[PDB]
Amino acid sequence: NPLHAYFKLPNTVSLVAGSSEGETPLNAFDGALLNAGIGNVNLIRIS
Amino acid sequence: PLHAYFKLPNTVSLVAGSSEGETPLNAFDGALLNAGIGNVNLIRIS
Amino acid sequence: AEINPLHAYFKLPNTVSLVAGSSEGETPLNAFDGALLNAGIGNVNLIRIS
Amino acid sequence: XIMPPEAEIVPLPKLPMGALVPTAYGYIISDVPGETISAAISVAIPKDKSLCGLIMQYEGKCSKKEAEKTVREMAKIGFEMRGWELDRIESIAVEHTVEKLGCAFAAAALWYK
Amino acid sequence: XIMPPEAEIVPLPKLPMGALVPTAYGYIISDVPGETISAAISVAIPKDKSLCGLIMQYEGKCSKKEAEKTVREMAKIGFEMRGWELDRIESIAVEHTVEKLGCAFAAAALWYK
Amino acid sequence: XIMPPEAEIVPLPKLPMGALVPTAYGYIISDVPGETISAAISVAIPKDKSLCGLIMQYEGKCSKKEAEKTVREMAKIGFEMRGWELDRIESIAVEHTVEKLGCAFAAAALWYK
Ligand SMILES: N=C(N)NCCCCN
Ligand SMILES: N=C(N)NCCCCN
Ligand SMILES: N=C(N)NCCCCN
Repeated sequence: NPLHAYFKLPNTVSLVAGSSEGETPLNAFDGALLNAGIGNVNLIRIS
Repeated sequence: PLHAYFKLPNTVSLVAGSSEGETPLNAFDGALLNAGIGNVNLIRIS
Repeated sequence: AEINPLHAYFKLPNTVSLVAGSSEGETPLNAFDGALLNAGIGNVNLIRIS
Repeated sequence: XIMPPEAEIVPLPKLPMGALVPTAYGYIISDVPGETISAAISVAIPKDKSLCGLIMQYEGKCSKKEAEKTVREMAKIGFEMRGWELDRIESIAVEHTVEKLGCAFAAAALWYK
Repeated sequence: XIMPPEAEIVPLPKLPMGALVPTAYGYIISDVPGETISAAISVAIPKDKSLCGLIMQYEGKCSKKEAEKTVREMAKIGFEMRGWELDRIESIAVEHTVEKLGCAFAAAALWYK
Repeated sequence: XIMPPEAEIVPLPKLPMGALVPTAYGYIISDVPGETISAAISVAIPKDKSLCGLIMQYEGKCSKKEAEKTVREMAKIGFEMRGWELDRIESIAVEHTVEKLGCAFAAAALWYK
């Protein structure tokens, strides 16, 4: 049983997608994330 | 602790600042310095 | 030997390496990917610091 | 953004130089002499503490008061979309009048006690 | 983006609120009524399990079908550029017809089993 | 960006594929045939080793020469704004002449010894 697993490299990938309307661009973006099922986490964009 | 435990950030701090600069990046840098977080690496959250 | 800097906040990087590259591409993202590969850092996830 | 549940709003702690700090921010840069630019951040806090807080960011060519009003409203809207009860909204804003080239910056830095 | 070697593609798990999730994503926002916007994400998996997977993102003013085809082609090109043997490509896309102000979003979230 | 205090500038080491690498970078993409684009990165190193180094990035439609001269100036300015004594500045730049669609990229990758 691996310990300190969260301190190592991520080992899963999940594809999600969503869309939404919004009163402002940021609110629309938020709605899209929520619609995709990933609205309440902090996304750290990787490139 | 003898065993590091994984944890989510547990503090949030609001800061703000402004600054002139010779270039956009220097102005941005000056703004962070004015805000008090000019010497750390910001990882922008989305 | 792996480390997720976003989780191990108490372990700061202790080295810096300067790299540069360029490349053509069929799309902007592919050109970007090619440039990273040319720079020697195309097979890693860059967490942009600002 | 997102303030983790049970997280606490505190003054900026002493951060180690070069630390990798997850930060939600808004910023604007302008080279238009005399123009006023601002940026603001808001954090909507839930009444139900098992839920998270929502961090909103905003920047524009407007006054500090206008920027803060807007970003606080964005956070309110974010809670209405989730259907979460709002405890309160913490916010901060800054404005800058461009001399030659300036930048207005507002952020919510997440860290660890 | 880059899928770590040996990583598995899984349906989104129950992520703890406020988690710092490394995410590769594409998004587009539009305030043009009736306009159709789309976003797509693809993951190219190598035959050589010692190698990494390539994650490509796409966004634009086109149909869902067009978005996915484009992003899948982008992943293939990525492998051709590296000269690695492709096992298969996994992808998804979404389109949104703007009413007033809308956003289409697609991503690959990296997490832990 | 910011080079942590006491950090060492070293050749890029072999990085595990899929590694999450904190990176400061500048890049530019152009789809104009024959156009020259460049990217550059500089790191201002302090004489006081307890202080951090400053990483600057630049990108534009100019020569490799001008790109590097400009990013080094930006690092110098950063140290002057902090009032710190400069030891030296390490930099690198790259230029690309577009054929159809090209990208020039320069970066400072932070890692571990
Ligand atoms: N739900 C998220 N994680 N992000 C969308 C809103 C981000 C506001 N800074
Ligand atoms: N090779 C990289 N790390 N990035 C460029 C290609 C990935 C685009 N999502
Ligand atoms: N001080 C910072 N953390 N950032 C602004 C200056 C560095 C730009 N690469």
